Amino acid sequence: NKLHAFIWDSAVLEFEASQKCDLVTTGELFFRSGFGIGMRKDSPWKQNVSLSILKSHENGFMEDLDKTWVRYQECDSLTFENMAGVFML
Amino acid sequence: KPFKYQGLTILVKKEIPRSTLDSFMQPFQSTLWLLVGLSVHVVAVMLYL
Amino acid sequence: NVWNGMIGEVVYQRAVMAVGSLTINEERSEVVDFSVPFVETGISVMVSR
Ligand SMILES: *[C@@H]1O[C@H](CO)[C@@H](O[C@@H]2O[C@H](CO)[C@@H](O)[C@H](O)[C@H]2NC(C)=O)[C@H](O)[C@H]1NC(C)=O
Repeated sequence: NKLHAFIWDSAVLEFEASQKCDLVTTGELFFRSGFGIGMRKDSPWKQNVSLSILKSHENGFMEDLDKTWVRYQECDSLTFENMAGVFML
Repeated sequence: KPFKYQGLTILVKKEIPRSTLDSFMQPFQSTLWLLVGLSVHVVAVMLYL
Repeated sequence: NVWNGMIGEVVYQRAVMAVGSLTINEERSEVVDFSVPFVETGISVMVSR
């Protein structure tokens, strides 16, 4: 409770909310973009890198990566403390 | 080409609701304790009268 | 080994650009040249409620 709101990428904050019970996102994604493998303007690797990334997206390799590293939830989410008053009475 | 499509969003504290000792006593204030005591005792004694 | 559609027209120099609901994959990206995507899409499954 030192910062009221943190503005950041959807993936990171969604992962943190999945891991941390006390942290939650709000949704309504804005400024949609994509993480990319940036490199120098004149580099022969780029043409093949794009094709390799698209090929990896084509099959289930990227889905497997999402399953292994990103897509796993620990905690997502009346109670005893709510009726604690009548028990106190 | 992007390898993960995502946007910008907001992270905040969950702030689980807090339930306290007087969760049954919000509807009426503390003055109503004395008010109901007076309205019950005075009625009872005058019925006995 | 013959392309038809917007990809076919672009391959044979009959159209400089192909603007529309074009899905990016490996074969199209290796036969012609694409740009940065402007909207997210992909394979999806939809059923009656
Ligand atoms: C991108 O991939 C292509 C496909 O393999 C590479 O082209 C080959 O390059 C090797 C070495 O230069 C040649 O021996 C082959 O004959 C080429 N094959 C074809 C079909 O062109 C290309 O070199 C790769 N580019 C980079 C930067 O790695």
